Amino acid sequence: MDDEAETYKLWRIRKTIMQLSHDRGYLVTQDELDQTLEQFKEMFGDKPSEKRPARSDLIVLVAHNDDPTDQMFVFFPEEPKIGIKTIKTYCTRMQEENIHRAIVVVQGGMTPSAKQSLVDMAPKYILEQFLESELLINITEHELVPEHVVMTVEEKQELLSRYKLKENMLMRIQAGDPVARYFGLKRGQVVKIIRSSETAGRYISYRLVC
DNA sequence: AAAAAAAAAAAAAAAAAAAAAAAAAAAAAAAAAAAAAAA
Repeated sequence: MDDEAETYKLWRIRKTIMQLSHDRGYLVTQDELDQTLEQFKEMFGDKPSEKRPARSDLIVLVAHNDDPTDQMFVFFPEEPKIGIKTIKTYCTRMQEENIHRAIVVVQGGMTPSAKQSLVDMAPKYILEQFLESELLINITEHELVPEHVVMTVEEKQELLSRYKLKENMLMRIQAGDPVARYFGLKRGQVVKIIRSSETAGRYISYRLVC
């Protein structure tokens, strides 16, 4: 019962990770998005107890459409509580592969010293983290979550020039928001929210990531 | 007839329920530094 449930939750977490990577604009093929449970069992195995697949076997390397040298690692550590040793191992892998972006799918949580390592390591390499329970649901597919589109600096500048706005006068969204963590939004970006309206059909609002 | 002690009148004085945020204390795992055993 452990092997089948573990394979099912690993397949669901991998599907959510690949949908998250496709929503961020990274190069993801259609068969990876439409990968079934039986396809996952054929490709990676179905017995997670005897390392089929291993937790280090499910590492996901993905690249961006516009800039092919901007890539993401997705790590799947097997330890439930993550120390500084595995974080340092992943960081050394990031220097020796020259990649600035990675997401660590932790199981239980992280030590606060490792969180401080993520904080002060941040403006050279971005090292995000995600719980396993948070990645069992694609948040953007919920009926209460409208469409979120990340904007470039040109669209933000055009918005502030058109509406005569300053950046502090806009609405705000926290950096710890599940949608902002899903899209990987850093501080200063502006997210465009397109929602359905019952009086005008649809409505576009703008929020500043703080 | 002048001086002193006790009694009474006049004047100042002090004596209810709910809910959220912040502070605190025991605990508890983690991580860096110091001492000991062995090759």
